[PDB]
Amino acid sequence: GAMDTFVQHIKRHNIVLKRELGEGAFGKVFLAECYNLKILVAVKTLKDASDNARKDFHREAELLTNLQHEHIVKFYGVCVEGDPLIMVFEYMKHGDLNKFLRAHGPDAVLMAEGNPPTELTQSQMLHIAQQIAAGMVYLASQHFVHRDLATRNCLVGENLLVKIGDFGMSRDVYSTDYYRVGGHTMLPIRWMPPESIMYRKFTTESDVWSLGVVLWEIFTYGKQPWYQLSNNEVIECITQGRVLQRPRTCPQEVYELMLGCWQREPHMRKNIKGIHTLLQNLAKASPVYLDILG
Ligand SMILES: COc1ccc(COc2ccc(Cc3cnc(N)nc3N)cc2OC)cc1
Repeated sequence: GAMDTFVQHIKRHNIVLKRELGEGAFGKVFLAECYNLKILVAVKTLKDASDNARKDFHREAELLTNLQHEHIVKFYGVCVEGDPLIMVFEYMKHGDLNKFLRAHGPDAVLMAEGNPPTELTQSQMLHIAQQIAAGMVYLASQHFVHRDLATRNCLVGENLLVKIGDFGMSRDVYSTDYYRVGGHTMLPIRWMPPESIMYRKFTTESDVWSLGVVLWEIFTYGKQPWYQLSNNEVIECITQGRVLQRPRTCPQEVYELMLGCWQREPHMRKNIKGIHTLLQNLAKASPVYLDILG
């Protein structure tokens, strides 16, 4: 609504930092407790920054305050009373989707020492996929371009609820999923289309390509896209027109949906609304009802 345009400010007393979650692109990310909003939250910090860096922090808060949807990680507001500056987000119960997918994969089931996890079902994969596509419909409606859509950037809550966020990790500290394109910028090439790699053009359509890769991650239980390849080999495949293989178990319509995300020409890719409609329909016809363990 119109009120979400205005950033909510939070009192410093109401935030208690607990532990570091990882190094972010502009500062440390912490698990914290938040009172009068106790609940667990994740906070992004900005320590002893310049005037321009603090200006950018408020501009990012003004962007996020207005992105509020059922399938978008909740932004609660900021605290700029002291140093560091703090951005507050919800801390989801079941962590990141990439870890979740791997924890429910055939290998995790086979290697479990005690009580095994349940292998993620096709119905559960469809349910996760439709929620991510729903969040992407919302972000496109807001003219927001994500640029780093991947399962590691999705979070899982209770009742297999899934939301899209962006941890915004330091790409220099954690370089596994990033490549220094042109020797200049760290970018997530394995999830990117040819125009984003070659011309650094990011749009709703390059996010659609990434969504296709996220569907591939879901149906492969969180495997790294193009895991058989070096970064330079990945770039050669993407720019030449080779595609990720069909997951062992995937509805054929779902693999064809992925292929539709991977059209070389951005304007010829499947439209986000259509992707969401198809996944929503498949998920409703194969609902989630089995218990999920481990
Ligand atoms: C564009 O809309 C956006 C909405 C939210 C965000 C912030 O995203 C995040 C902010 C913090 C975290 C950290 C985090 C880790 N584990 C769990 N369990 N919950 C968390 N919170 C993860 C995030 O995304 C995966 C970025 C963009």
